Amino acid sequence: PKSMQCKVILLDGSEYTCDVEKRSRGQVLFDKVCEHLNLLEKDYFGLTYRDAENQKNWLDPAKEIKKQVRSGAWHFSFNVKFYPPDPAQLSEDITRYYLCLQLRDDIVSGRLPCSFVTLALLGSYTVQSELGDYDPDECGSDYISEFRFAPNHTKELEDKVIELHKSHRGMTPAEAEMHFLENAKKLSMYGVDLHHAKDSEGVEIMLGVCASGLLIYRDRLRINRFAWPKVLKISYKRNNFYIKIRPGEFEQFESTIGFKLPNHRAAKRLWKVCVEHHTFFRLL
Ligand SMILES: c1cc(CN2CCNCC2)no1
Repeated sequence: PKSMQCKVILLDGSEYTCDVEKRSRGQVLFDKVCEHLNLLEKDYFGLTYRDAENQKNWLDPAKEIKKQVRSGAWHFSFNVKFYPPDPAQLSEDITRYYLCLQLRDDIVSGRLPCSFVTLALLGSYTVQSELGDYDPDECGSDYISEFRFAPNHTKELEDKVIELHKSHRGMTPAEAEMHFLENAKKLSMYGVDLHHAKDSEGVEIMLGVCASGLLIYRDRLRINRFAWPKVLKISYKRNNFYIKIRPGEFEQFESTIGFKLPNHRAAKRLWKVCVEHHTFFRLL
């Protein structure tokens, strides 16, 4: 049976290579990658691929790989798809490890904006987990030269990671990774997938998709949120995306709110990630 080579960029930046039958569903590849990673809490994760417009798309595990990658390479990244609001409730330390790896990339890429102090805190927990107790015999030198902590490194940031690293003596790796996540989960952009859009009056906005719902940034403020509980139906038509909201108490009619996306593929991609979040993070 005819196999296609698959390459997967792992969260540590390394490459996993395997073959799958060309008619394979995404689940087949995802299962191989998660087995490679010893990952059992798979529900939070996914593979991404890049479409012909260079846009990030989730590989639907329930659909054929060939019908998603189409004319592109069988080239994927392993990513967190659903950021858990409380990482302490994950059952396995290794799940929390992979989530830390994703957040470290979210921070360095600048997708996850972060104060100086929180960049230093997060960096100090990572160094504690991976290097263990601070070596003071080092006293002023750069044993952290290989660690990337921020979109922009400064000497002051490096100094602050080191000062905080000294304070974590005796902390074990899972402990350090749990403290990393306790800080990161509180960041206002934690787990927020951002999409360029316009409102019904043509004003530039960003739509954020996350556990808590659909966020609208009408300025550079979170000027609004639609919690998944309020949302009855998500749809797209042409370059338009719509959310149908349940009637408020005593109100006669539902409401439908409409957004303009950059093109049709961008409207469909937003609809798909909203439906997925709405299902995964729905009130039960
Ligand atoms: C679009 C897609 C991605 C994530 N991966 C997909 C697999 N190839 C490498 C990039 N980033 O922008």
